[PDB]
Amino acid sequence: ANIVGGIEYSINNASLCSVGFSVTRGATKGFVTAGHCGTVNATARIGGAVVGTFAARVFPGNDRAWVSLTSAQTLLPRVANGSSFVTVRGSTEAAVGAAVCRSGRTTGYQCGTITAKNVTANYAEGAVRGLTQGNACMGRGDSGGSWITSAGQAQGVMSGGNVQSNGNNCGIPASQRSSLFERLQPILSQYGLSLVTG
Amino acid sequence: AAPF
Repeated sequence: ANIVGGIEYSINNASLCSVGFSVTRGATKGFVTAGHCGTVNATARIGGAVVGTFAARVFPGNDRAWVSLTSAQTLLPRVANGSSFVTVRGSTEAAVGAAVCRSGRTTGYQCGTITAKNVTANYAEGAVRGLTQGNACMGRGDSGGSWITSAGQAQGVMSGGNVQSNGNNCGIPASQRSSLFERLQPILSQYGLSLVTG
Repeated sequence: AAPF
């Protein structure tokens, strides 16, 4: 499988999430995703084929995971924007007010702005703190996906939000949306991963 | 909010 930010992957043939970013760890290949998508050792599949398993994750508290891949996978510095691609050029963190986009398997590529930082989400399994809030919409299936600026700076992975009954928050105004991602900086240092860039 |  070619690994690109935003594409779909299943976990133990059940749940679906989206890939955040291609990273390496020494000679090992992986992608960072949301902690809540799997448990350590769960099997990740891309188009019915096994690509790896969860190497580590944290959820709740934080919401982060990295999946280590077989050697056969192809990592690319890119994030899916329909049929086109945004090149990952780094990880400079943007400030509040910067514009940002996110890619995931359920709503595709949505853009918006960062409204707040360090927010706590009171998820049912427990709180997750230190989340950055954006107003780009998203829906079930979007978790783990990429948050990136048009210029290429990877921002974090999709964690949660206020989904309405249609399963997304795309049907309500930007001002009423709360879309939270996990910052990428800490996930890279916590696990010693390097981002694949182009 | 809900996680996903």
